[PDB]
Amino acid sequence: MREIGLKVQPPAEKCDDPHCPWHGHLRIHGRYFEGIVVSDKGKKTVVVERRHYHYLKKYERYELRRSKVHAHNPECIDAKVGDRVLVAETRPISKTKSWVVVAVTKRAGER
Amino acid sequence: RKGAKRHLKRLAAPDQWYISRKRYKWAVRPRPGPHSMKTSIPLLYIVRDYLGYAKTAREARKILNEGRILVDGRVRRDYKFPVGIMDVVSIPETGEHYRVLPNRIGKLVLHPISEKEANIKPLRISNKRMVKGAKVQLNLHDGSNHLVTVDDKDNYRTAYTVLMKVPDREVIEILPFDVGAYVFVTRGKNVARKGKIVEVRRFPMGWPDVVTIEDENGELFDTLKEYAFVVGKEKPEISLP
Amino acid sequence: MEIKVREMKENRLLGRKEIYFDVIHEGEATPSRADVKGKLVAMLDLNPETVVIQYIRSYFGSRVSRGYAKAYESKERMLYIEPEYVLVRDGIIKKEE
Amino acid sequence: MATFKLVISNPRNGIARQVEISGESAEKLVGKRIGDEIPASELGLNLTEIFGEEIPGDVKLRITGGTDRDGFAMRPDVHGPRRVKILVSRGPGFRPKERGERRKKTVRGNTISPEIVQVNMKLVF
RNA sequence: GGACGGCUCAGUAACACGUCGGUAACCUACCCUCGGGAGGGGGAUAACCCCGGGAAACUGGGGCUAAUCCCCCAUAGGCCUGAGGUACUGGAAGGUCCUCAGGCCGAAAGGGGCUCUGCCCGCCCGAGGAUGGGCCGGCGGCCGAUUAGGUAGUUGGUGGGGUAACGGCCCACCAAGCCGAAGAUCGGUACGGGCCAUGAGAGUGGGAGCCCGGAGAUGGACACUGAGACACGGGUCCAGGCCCUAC
Ligand SMILES: [Mg+2]
Ligand SMILES: [Mg+2]
Ligand SMILES: [Mg+2]
Repeated sequence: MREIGLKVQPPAEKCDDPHCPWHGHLRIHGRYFEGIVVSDKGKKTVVVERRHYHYLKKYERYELRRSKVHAHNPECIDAKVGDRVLVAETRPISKTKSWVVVAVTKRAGER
Repeated sequence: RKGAKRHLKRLAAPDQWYISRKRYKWAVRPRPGPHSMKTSIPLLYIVRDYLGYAKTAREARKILNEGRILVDGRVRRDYKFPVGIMDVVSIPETGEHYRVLPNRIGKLVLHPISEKEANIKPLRISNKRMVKGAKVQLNLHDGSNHLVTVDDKDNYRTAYTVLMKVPDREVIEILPFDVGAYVFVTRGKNVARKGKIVEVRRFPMGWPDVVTIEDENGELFDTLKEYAFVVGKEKPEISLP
Repeated sequence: MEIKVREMKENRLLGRKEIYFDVIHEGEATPSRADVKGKLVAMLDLNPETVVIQYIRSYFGSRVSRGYAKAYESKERMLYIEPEYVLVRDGIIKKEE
Repeated sequence: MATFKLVISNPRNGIARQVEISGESAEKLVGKRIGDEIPASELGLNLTEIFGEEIPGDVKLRITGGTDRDGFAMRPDVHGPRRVKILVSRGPGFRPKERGERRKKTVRGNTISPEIVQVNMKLVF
């Protein structure tokens, strides 16, 4: 089983589209982060949200900034709304999708 | 806009040239060639500014076309030719040889040397293709290419160094990238620094590998493996600074 | 006039001695290229057919001018390397029409 | 009128002569296209003609082109007696300088009309 | 070779710019290195000569001739697909390489010069590099709510086509997504930055001049050639205006 460049557990089942990194021919390159899923409606398409804090030099304070990313979701990793997914950058898959989910830590409960 | 660049403004020039940036408007745009723009300088600047054998580019071009300057044993008549790191610039009429190497400030300088060392050029291997005929093409940091066979393909590895006899191009003294190997840095913050290798870290994805290096005075500093140039097994053996 | 040489370096690539010198002219104007050339060939037994003066520059408040001259091994190298305006100035060449 | 200045060309000699016709011979030329042979016999001009020597048998003329009163050359590719303004890219009516110039040039059509002046004629043996 | 340089800041609130990164999703003439090759034929046409036409701009016919011009053939090579081997690099192989199949495309100037039997400048192919770009992404930088819902190829998917290349870029068929009160949409203003002015500083303001990038060449639209242009001193049309004219 292949060993895509960032050490994390692969899925259990091995049947997917060619747009899966592990079982297909899709490649990943560049940056990777963990994020929270906020939509899982589209077929093989989720929305992942980050939450970083931005410093304001003048007011000497911080503000939150949310950023969505629009990743690809292979059926082997059917991440749902709530799950802390790991996402990585790849080629364009669509107009908005240039990222792919690779791994999950599930979340049945949230706050 | 509509195509490529044929010019270079002397302020927009590389930071590693010793160029006098405000005296004129234009600079020599280097040709594509052996090395990169970040690790090179044109032969005109070497002939005119560094060595001072000409105050003028017309004189320098006359010299170069007469054929008085070799670069790795080969006559180079183009004034835009790139001269890069660890390159040997020879003037036989004067009996002089210089190694283009970087400074600690990060700029390129000519270190004087003699004939024996001047017939040597160390080459970081930097890649390894399998080419038709089932042969191995080593793709070297001066943009050069050397063909070897599937017998010593394993003696040849990517970050290694090869000493090369340059007017003939015969490999001598493969120097491997290992612990204890004497190394010369070429870029970065720790530029013209040298020592023995200590450690290598890998960094999963496309993040470059990093090497920890020990200097002569016992200090211990890191840089990139790609910027770590091997010059020896335990001693630099190429008369660096 | 008094000539006092600072530097005299050879150039085998182009084939010329490059002389940098001081002309002390206390009390007088900065001298002419003719007179400087004469004194220079005397100070150094050079071939005036090949000696060419690049510049004599006088500075502010000095009466010690600085000069750069060139001494070629061959007149043909001189005529090949050195530009026509310098040659005309030293009078080697009458401008060709 | 229907007058015409014919430049007759002998390829045997590589030589040419200009002869101006002015009447019913010209009117007989009217209506003919590039590619259309005609005999000098009926056209009127003699057979010991201005070439002097090397008299032909009764060799027949053939139209090759010509220009109009306003300076525009007939193009055989174009059908009719009227003028057009076309992109051409190499043709008669255009002398391209650059490699892919493609200028739009005014030309005249093949078939002769009263507006023609120069008429190029190769004599065909 | 003219696609650089040079000019201007209309437009643009955008991956345009800055910065970090990516291209395993791409092109690259000139240049470097390596490895190889240059075989066999053929043809035309300027210049020139004869005659011209047209007010000009421009342009015709015939004759003659060459090439590092053009065409052909084969050999190399290139691309696709299928099968399997696992030698290479990489963080990771739809990649490279090896063997075999079926096919399609398909080079070259052994030219020129010297001190000529050797040297110099050169032609083609392949592998890489370099140079210069294309494209993607994260972050980052105005105003307005007397602009609150917006979007309909619109968001995604399956399959394709097209492209140098990924991509709803386009198409067919499936679904109902996407954005938004942390302010979408719309409107307003504005080339972006490095920088500059000011001020104790915090900050406020500006972003002509130099560099970097971008865009544009009366407005609008479209193409040819070329490595590269949809081309300021090249082409075509519309609109608008002007000039010469034998109208
Ligand atoms: Mg062929
Ligand atoms: Mg504006
Ligand atoms: Mg104007």
